[PDB]
Amino acid sequence: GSMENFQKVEKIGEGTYGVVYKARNKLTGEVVALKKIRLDTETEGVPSTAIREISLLKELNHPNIVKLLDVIHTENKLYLVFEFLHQDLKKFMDASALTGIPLPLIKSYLFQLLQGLAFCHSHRVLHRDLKPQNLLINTEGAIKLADFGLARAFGVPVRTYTHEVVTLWYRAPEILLGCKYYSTAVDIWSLGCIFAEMVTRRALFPGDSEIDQLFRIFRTLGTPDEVVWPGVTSMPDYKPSFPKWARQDFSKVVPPLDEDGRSLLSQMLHYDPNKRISAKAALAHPFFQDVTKPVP
Amino acid sequence: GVNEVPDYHEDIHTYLREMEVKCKPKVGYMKKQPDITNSMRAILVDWLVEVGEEYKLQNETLHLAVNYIDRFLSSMSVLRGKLQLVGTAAMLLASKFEEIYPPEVAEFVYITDDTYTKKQVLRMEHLVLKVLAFDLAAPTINQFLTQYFLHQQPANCKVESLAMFLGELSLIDADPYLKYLPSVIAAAAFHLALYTVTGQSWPESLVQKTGYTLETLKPCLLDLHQTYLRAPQHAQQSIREKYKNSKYHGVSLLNPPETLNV
Ligand SMILES: NS(=O)(=O)c1ccc(I)cc1
Ligand SMILES: NS(=O)(=O)c1ccc(I)cc1
Repeated sequence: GSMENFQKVEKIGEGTYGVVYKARNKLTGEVVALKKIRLDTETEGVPSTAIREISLLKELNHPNIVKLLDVIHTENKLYLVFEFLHQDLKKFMDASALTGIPLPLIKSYLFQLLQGLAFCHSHRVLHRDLKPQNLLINTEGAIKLADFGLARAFGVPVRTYTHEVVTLWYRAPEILLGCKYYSTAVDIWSLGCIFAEMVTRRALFPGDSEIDQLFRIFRTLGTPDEVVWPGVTSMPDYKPSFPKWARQDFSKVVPPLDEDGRSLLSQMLHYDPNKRISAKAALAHPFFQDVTKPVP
Repeated sequence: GVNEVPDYHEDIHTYLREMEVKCKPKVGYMKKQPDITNSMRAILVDWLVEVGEEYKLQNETLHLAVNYIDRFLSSMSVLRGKLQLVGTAAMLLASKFEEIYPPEVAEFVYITDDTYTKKQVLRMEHLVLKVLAFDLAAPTINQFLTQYFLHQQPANCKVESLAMFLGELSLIDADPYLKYLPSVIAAAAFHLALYTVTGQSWPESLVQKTGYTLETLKPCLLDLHQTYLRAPQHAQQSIREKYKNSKYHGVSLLNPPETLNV
């Protein structure tokens, strides 16, 4: 396309790979977000992270995944044209800090996140960076997965992919304990952590280091064992010294949440990757039998 | 096991089958290339094999590169002295897509023996991205092979290696192999590797997965059996050398069966 039909409106964000602007198509009226990715034309070429994001988003056409609308090329820059959405879930929860977030809106948003995610998994794409700042809402009650920067197309069965993946707080315990293979579950874990956070508006496991991240999960969910999580004690970064914490009651962890909520959450936060619910399965869960789509 | 994505293996398979049709190159592109030939390409692909071993790259990366090249050359006429530039750039992109720790651009300039400048490699990178329109997530022979291995009961390392090896043999020869989809080559390769080491044949469970019977795999099976048999005498050997190693259970030193008994 052409960068002459876009009128820049403001910088809505930035990142290691460039700045994000909000823009207006002068000819159609459409409002967009422009990701400008600088090209290292003498050194490293197009960033692997952009190559993945563009390639993958080009394949993921679903109403709960952010839409890449165009990629405009120069010799020296790449501009990604995305649909503009009003804000991210992080910003929203921080502004709903006192008013609170209505339960049917939470249920809607989770339901949509799961629909979006199930599409990724159905299309052999891991996201590996689900967290509130990467989830975009609009004014009509829609939410969408965004920032496929760290995503990866996967094979069946999975192989060793980058370990340095997922913000710590949203990082599943199989990565923490340092296993070779991870899969669709790591995404579900994150959404579990997100589910909890939508309800309490506090982060569920806000750890300041790796060992700390593990302790925070174990105090809340009970230190795993071989009867909960076969294979845990033989994990690379497992340490038999870990204190033996009694599992906390989900009605302390998420007081506002109903019995069905607590069930879905627990299945999302299962220690065992193999036993953790699928996005596909979670969509059937009885928590959603009465879902609607309210506006924020 | 979630590493086999139980709730998705089917949805994924269905999708790869539909996507492999869309990433498929034009079967007779070399006829329309006025200055390059199946032999020249064979040399290129064979060299990519070497590169993959020197930099210890995933086999998936090699497969992606060859996908990139064939689609590129389905759309762009290229002179012989630029064939390698196209090759290098495709390998670079494949690596950035697929590898945890891809080699730096510098390294790719190093292996063309400074045939090209770094700047040529990077500008070719951009061109290849533009030509393919960033449709890089190509289903490969390997992506089908791994999914097929799951039907083994139990798994046999020698079957896995031999099928991988037979898959890579196909990369080299656009004639005939450009006329088979990946999932077809992959099946033929798996049937042929399994038949060789065990005596068994295409599982009925894979028939039920793929819709591919032996009847449907026969044309491909015939071509591939012939490749396997003539393999020691091929002009390109890098793949045979690669699969002599203990890494791949030395399946290339295994003597091929003489008939496939229909
Ligand atoms: N990170 S991204 O490019 O997916 C994106 C960020 C913000 C908006 I609004 C739309 C897209
Ligand atoms: N790279 S490109 O210009 O071929 C392209 C076009 C449209 C989309 I959506 C993504 C990429």
